[PDB]
Amino acid sequence: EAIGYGYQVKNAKVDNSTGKSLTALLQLIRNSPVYGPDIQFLSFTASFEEDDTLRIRITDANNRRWEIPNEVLPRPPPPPPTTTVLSHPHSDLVFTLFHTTPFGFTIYRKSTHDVLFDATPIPSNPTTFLIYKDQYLQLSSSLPAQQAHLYGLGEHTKPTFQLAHNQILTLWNADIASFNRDLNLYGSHPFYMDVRSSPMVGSTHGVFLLNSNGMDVEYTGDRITYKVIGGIIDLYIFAGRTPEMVLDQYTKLIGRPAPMPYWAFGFHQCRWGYRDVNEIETVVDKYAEARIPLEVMWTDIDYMDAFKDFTLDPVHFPLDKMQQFVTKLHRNGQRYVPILDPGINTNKSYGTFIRGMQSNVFIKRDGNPYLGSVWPGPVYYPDFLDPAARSFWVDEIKRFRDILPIDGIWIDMNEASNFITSAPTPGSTLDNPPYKINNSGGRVPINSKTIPATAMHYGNVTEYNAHNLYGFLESQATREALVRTSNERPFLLSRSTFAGSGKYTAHWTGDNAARWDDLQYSIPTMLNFGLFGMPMIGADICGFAESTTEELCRRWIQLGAFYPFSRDHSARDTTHQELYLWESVAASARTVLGLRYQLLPYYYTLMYDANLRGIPIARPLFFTFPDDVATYGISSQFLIGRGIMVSPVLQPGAVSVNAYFPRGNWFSLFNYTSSVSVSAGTYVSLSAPPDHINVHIHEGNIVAMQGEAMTTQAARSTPFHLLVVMSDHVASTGELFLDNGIEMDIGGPGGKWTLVRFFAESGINNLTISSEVVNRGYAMSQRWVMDKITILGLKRRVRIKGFVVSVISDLRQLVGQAFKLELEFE
Ligand SMILES: *[C@@H]1O[C@H](CO)[C@@H](O[C@@H]2O[C@H](CO)[C@@H](O)[C@H](O)[C@H]2NC(C)=O)[C@H](O[C@@H]2O[C@@H](C)[C@@H](O)[C@@H](O)[C@@H]2O)[C@H]1NC(C)=O
Ligand SMILES: *[C@@H]1O[C@H](CO)[C@@H](O)[C@H](O)[C@H]1NC(C)=O
Repeated sequence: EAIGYGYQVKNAKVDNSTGKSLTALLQLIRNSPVYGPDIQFLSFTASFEEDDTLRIRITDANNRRWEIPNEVLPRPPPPPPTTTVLSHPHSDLVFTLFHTTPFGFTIYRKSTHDVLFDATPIPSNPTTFLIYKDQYLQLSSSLPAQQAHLYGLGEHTKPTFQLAHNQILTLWNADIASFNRDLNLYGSHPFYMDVRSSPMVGSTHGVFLLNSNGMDVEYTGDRITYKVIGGIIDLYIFAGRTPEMVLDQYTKLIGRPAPMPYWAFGFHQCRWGYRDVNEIETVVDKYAEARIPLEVMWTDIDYMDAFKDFTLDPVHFPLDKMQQFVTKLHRNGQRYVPILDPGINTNKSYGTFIRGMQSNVFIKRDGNPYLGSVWPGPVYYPDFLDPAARSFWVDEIKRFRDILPIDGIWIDMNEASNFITSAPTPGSTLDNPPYKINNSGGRVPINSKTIPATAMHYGNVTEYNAHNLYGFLESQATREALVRTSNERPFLLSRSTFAGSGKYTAHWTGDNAARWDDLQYSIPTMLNFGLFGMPMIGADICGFAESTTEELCRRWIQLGAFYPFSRDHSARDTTHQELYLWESVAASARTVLGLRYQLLPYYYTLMYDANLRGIPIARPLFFTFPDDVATYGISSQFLIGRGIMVSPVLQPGAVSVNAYFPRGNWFSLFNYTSSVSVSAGTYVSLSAPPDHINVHIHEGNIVAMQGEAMTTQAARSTPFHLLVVMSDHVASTGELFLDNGIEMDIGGPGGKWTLVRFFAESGINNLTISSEVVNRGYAMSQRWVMDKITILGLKRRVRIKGFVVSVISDLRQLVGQAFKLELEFE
């Protein structure tokens, strides 16, 4: 038989009133034995949530089906031949319903008529049809093959940021090592960005399927097809038209990226396998002696008593010694983060287990607590959809934190990971679904090495439907536990994630390997997570799995010192890879972390931007240069903020690197006399000696720097150096966000912040550098000082009343005080 026969439009109307909407009723043409029971009647709605966002919702007309709870991801509620057209006056998006047999729909741009999403079926081809079965949702759109450039649909390791043609991307949260290309990993993000090179270059939109079910997405270049194993179609189209606007629109829906504390941008050190407190103290001492900045010390499962949460190995990590250690860290302006797994060991003498059982907090199967296996052995999983489990979690964290101070939480293994696979429930189409997603690249059963689909959650909810939300839900609860036990802005690192997770947590690429391939892979992943609203992203520096090498680690710390989230972490069965162990690595580290720390106020500003507008910290070249199609395909370079570009060496033995430069003038942040000038965008073979990493700034930008220091605390009290890069084509601008570093609600009406804007422009005989201040209230309260300005991008020197570098010293200017500084040429 045919997979399905599709739907006809039974009726359709424009809802109207003050706010336009489109309601239709769809009817199944004919039933099919393949993939299970067809939903016979569908309710179809198209509606505008904002001017710039169109929502397509397709549900069973006669039965409520699974939807991501509004509590979990709050959002505006659903609305209450021949064609039916929907369009507002202030929207660029036009929706059309085609009463063909089977039916069709499209979304195009009012202005350019450029078709964004084209779900018109090819009558002879059911793979193009809308098919809607209880455990098989099929939705397909045609694409302009060469013109459509697609990004996202996480979480997968790929050598390219831009999605290659002709693949299947599987979304199903799984404990699969990120050193594996292509395979579905820890998180699921059913969002893609579609950048069009033509007809109007750089014109971008976003497409989001708000669905937590397992799915395959097939992308063949001229076509994209969702094949989903449950829930509903809840499809959102974001108008863009810039990439930054798409992410603004997307994060407006799924949640704005969480603020991060300033210290989170410090350098982080971890290792699986640190044997005792004395060892971690030694590591900290050795970082210090190496004059390598270290902000945060981390402890992996080693610290626990027999792999049990909320406990301390009484021999190797005794509480008194641990409290002394953390106290010393804090005294030195340093911080501490421990790991927590979700699995609660079933030990009878374990208080956490006892309290968990009392509050009935655990995920069940066939009416009994589901018995998983992880590091501690037999475990029970807290049901984070259960409010009682959330309280329990908060309470356990309170208890532990009362005894041992912590500064953040690392939540791991929260897919949820399971070292065993349970037997399927006989007869259950949930544990044995009619359509097999391409789990682990092998149509592996979904229940593989996780919690079975037939397991149950609060509100009679099946793991089948909720599985992809587990880590996300643990993140919510964990953040809340931190917020409820400290007034400081919290910090959370999560392995498993879902769309919206960024509102709560940072993420890292997981179990990567000490391989050159992986070094490179970190860049697309990093960029992807920006698109996913999770800008606080990074990869284990020098590689998690496998023993690293001096050269690899050296090149890794170089690159990694610019990850928003910068952590050295390693697996236990490997040679040690702390940065002080090789001299060449240490030297690189001091140089690159040096620059990172000088850039702290900038990264913090970028974090501010991210929370405000969803714009990622580490961004693609095409975010700043969308009109330059050469940048779409770049996967080995990236921007930090608007106009700084990092161009890493990603090959062994290489002492140069072939790097794309967009139009204009670019200046090395490591040596201002080094520059690159290209009249049109092109590759340049940059010199890249063993100790050197290429980092350049583009003309038209101002970045406010501060000084190097062993801690971020110390760094905040150093003088500001303003770096002004002049452009012949446009005024230079820049921005600096400052606050007390705890306001839970960043940049809020609470007002404990300032935004300083810088401006710079050349006259024919003079040069003006100036600043504007917002929230002078808070600004006038702060003792920040600018003592130096450096001016790049001019071919003549300037003074107070081939390229050259001008430097204005001894300024003694308060940052919080708006200034206008007049300079003249020589
Ligand atoms: C329940 O907790 C017990 C004490 O915390 C665990 O026993 C211990 O496990 C340690 C290794 O994880 C071992 O070095 C300790 O000496 C030992 N302590 C005692 C008092 O026996 C127990 O772990 C189980 O039994 C041990 C010996 C190993 O076989 C583990 O793999 C087992 O998990 C914990 N029970 C469970 C069910 O995990
Ligand atoms: C910096 O760059 C200049 C110009 O390319 C070069 O000649 C110089 O020796 C470099 N090193 C420095 C300033 O340490």
